[PDB]
Amino acid sequence: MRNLKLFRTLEFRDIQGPGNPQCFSLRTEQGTVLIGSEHGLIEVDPVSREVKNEVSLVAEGFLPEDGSGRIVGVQDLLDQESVCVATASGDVILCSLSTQQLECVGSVASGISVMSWSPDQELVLLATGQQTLIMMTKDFEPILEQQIHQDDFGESKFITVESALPWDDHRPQVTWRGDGQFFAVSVVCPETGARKVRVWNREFALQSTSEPVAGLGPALAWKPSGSLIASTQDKPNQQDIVFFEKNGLLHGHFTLPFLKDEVKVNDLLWNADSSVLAVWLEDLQKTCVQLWTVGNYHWYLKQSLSFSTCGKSKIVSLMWDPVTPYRLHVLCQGWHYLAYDWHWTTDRSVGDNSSDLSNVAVIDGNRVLVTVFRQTVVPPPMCTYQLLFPHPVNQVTFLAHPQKSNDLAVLDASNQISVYKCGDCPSADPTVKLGAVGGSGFKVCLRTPHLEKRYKIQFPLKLGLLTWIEEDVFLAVSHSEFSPRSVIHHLTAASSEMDEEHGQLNVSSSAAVDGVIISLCCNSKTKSVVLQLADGQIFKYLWESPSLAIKPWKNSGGFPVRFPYPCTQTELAMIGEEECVLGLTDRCRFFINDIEVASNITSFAVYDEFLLLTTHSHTCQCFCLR
Amino acid sequence: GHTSNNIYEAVKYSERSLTKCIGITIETRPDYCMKRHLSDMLTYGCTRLEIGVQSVYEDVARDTNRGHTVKAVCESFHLAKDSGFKVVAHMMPDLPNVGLERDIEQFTEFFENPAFRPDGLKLYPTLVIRGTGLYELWKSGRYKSYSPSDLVELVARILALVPPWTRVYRVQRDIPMPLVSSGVEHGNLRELALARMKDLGIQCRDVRTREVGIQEIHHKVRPYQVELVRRDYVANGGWETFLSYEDPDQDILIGLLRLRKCSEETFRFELGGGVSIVRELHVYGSVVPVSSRDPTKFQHQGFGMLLMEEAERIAREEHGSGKIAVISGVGTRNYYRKIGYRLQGPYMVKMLK
RNA sequence: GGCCCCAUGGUGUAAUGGUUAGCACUCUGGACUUUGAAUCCAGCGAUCCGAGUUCAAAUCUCGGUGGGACC
Ligand SMILES: CCNC(=O)CCNC(=O)[C@H](O)C(C)(C)COP(=O)(O)OP(=O)(O)OC[C@H]1O[C@@H](n2cnc3c(N)ncnc32)[C@H](O)[C@@H]1OP(=O)(O)O
Ligand SMILES: C[C@H]1O[C@@H](n2cnc3c(N)ncnc32)[C@H](O)[C@@H]1O
Ligand code: MET
Repeated sequence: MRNLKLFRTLEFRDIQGPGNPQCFSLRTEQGTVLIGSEHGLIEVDPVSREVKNEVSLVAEGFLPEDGSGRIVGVQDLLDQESVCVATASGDVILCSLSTQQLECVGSVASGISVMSWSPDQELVLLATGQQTLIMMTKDFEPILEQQIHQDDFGESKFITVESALPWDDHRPQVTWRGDGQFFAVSVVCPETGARKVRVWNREFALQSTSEPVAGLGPALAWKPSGSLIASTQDKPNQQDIVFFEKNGLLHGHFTLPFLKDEVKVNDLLWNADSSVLAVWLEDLQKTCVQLWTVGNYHWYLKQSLSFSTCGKSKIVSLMWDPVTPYRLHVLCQGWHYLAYDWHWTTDRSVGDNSSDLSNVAVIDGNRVLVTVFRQTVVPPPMCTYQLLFPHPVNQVTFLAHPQKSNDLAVLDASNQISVYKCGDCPSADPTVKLGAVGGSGFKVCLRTPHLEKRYKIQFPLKLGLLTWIEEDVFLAVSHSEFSPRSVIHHLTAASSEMDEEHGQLNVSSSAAVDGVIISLCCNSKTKSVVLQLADGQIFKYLWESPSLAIKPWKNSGGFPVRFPYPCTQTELAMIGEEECVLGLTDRCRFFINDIEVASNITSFAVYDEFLLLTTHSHTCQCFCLR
Repeated sequence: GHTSNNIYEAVKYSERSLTKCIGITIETRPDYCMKRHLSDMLTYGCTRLEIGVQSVYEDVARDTNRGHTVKAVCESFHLAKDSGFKVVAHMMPDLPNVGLERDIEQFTEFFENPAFRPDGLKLYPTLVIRGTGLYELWKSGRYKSYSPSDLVELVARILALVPPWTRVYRVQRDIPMPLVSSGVEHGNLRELALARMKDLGIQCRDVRTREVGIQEIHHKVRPYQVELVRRDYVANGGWETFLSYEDPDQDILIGLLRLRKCSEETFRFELGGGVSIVRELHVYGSVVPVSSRDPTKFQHQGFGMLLMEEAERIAREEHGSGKIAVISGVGTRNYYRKIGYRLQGPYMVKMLK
């Protein structure tokens, strides 16, 4: 059980590509990005914000000079450093940006319906305009061609003793398996007027066929680890997501948090981990995108964020990073590009051990589940008690005050701040409900929280991570695409001169520093705040800051401590008298004040006296840190 | 040894007998799982049940002409667990229209899903035998088995997946050899799986393979430092809870307990409100006569007392209930009498205030 | 009375001047929460005794032990 937290983002607008984007690919090693435009190809590195190469098949002649065709597909290739390209007219071409070696490598007497590349870059597979499929070797040598609408359930058979949606595009879709051994097609059935799916092996033998199901959608996505193929279906009162096996039978599903016939949906994207999944929704007469998660066969909508459909801000496309499973790229029609990153966390709370209750909070949907562990232990799902909310929350945090670390803060999607205090409230607001602890006659004598405040902001994610240093002081971080830097903020408490459940917190100050502040933490006992820069530089910032007090973290010799890597998290400790720092990376590498100490660590924790670790070698151990 | 006239007379007489019977278990199928039959079995002192699942895919049932739905199995599990019995499932690898990957996926599902999370497990590989339709199906050369190596790998992978609380009871059938058209040569398979999992260097955590008796009789390892361990999960809507004493360094186990909170929906009104049921309790080892105290060994050192008091404390505080009920064998009731437990219906019970 | 012959697992036996006596019947254990007995697997059994020789001896010598046919 964990919850994702946004780590860092990268936004890039104002790309001068001719015409408009059509598609794009990514240059993994090069660190740049491809662009499919109406006139030619463009390559640019994001952090550079500089174009490297330009071409125009309009200038060459293949692309309609007036501009009428589109690039069906662009796919980066690393062996030859030359990128293949597909034409709406049905022309496959190869070129290299190094010297502009554009030259037609083949064509068909139809348009290229779609271009597919084997996950191992071994093979290619394309669809024609005359409803047939063309398989070819690595170098465009035609392997075979076969008609799409044959009549069989597939080679894999069984032994034993109403119409397409109005908003359907009728565009066929295909996908690979995660092993490069099976691929599934999702052509709309011309005969039944519905959607149909078939699956074939690496040999290109017709393995299996889908089953008659009403309300089928056009979307499709194979799970990277296999055995699961995603699809969407609308039922008389609800839009749901269903799954399929390699046998091509329905198995498992989960519903959506929206009403009946409200919004349009696009296809589904898997992260590199095969764990996280992302869904694209279109506001049907305000699009959105959501990050779901399955846990113990329960589906958790861990994240979501929306956007406006106004043309330039209307999104063009997006893509998972095929290297880091928690990295995303996206681009919108205002010739703009953007990048996003996340990392895991648990969201625990620590205060005075006598008074603290070892409470733990988890986020799901428009609600938060809380479990107090000083007295109770419940196995997720379920929880001690839950708090409801109108629309989905994004991230939460506990109060950082000692002997008080039992009240948290909630950040809803629409810039709403919810305060819940566990004081001796006589009457409980209806938002608080009890989980497994409640029942018919079962009774407990714990202390419950209550709603306190619903604040707003007083001047798409205008702010980054949220921290609650003290009852009245919150902190966040911004960015800047030009001249990369971050800004701290000082959202103090505005007094209650309105509905006492309201009040807009305003920026007392905006502390600005250069570079990307990837992380930050603080200690209540020391009342000190220290951040980690993207460089691994460690900088204590005086949260008091009578005048912008900044100081890089000092070693025992009074010199800077520059972490050799970007930490996945940060921590303060009280070793002997030293206020040393703690951190680690995803690579099990552990360092202390720029001293590596171990490489088998998978997790750690400390509650004011002891450091506990989880070796990758299946062991734990404690230490008296004083 | 006393001639009787009805069930109840025999029950009352066996109460005071010295053979000290501790329970019975019966097989069944989900059709006969309504609360009427459960109440009937409550009158017999039965403890555990057999169902026969054979799959996790509904289509297979009609393919196998089973004649019911997997759903009914699921509600039978939920209802029986709410009542307080134990359940052992039957798994049926290498079935028609089932790939090897299908078997792996379904077996993983069998524990990944909170729907099932069963307690007792039994496995029986497919065996084509003359007389059945499958006999002709294979005879027509249309139903094929695996090679023995495939079965060994399948079993070895499966054993790596069993959750610690689940206990395996048997592997393979006991059918005479010169009758099966696809019977494996080896009457012994657990050993072959053990060899294979040594080859792969991955270990299993079954209860039967970590109790003191088997571990000593097969490896001669003496426990040295035994401590407590607590775990919990969710199954059929229940808040299950598992307690044990065991020595972790050798991973050898001595005593166990299974206790949960009753579901909001129940059949026995005696459990209505402030009630937590303890499904079962047991310490492994060997038989020690009730009068005898210490042949060294580990069966009368007062271990059960600590588990009872701690489970009671948990139910009083964490469950927040108000009265503890428990099922028991006919003789075992007297045991609970020593702790101040009194009878009510077929259930032993103690007030919690 | 001597000549010969023999002495290996509990029994029936191979083997032989050198790092390990191999089988066979038998017995024992696990698979097995359906089985002492079944099916498989695994395991425990040994050169008559004392003197010699030989680097080295069950195999070469002598003596003894006990047993087996000879006039
Ligand atoms: C519920 C049906 N299932 C079972 O019964 C499983 C088999 N049960 C057992 O083997 C044992 O009862 C246990 C698993 C509880 C292990 O016994 P445990 O070590 O916990 O007993 P304790 O050491 O705590 O207490 C000892 C007392 O239990 C008594 N006792 C043992 N068996 C029984 C029994 N069937 N019925 C009543 N009292 C018993 C002993 O006579 C002893 O009394 P003592 O003062 O004269 O010595
Ligand atoms: C006792 C369990 O074994 C199954 N079962 C019973 N007889 C056979 C057989 N010949 N082959 C396979 N499974 C069998 C039952 O259906 C039940 O699940
Ligand atoms: C002996 S077969 C298993 C028990 C029962 N006959 C059933 O199939 O449900």
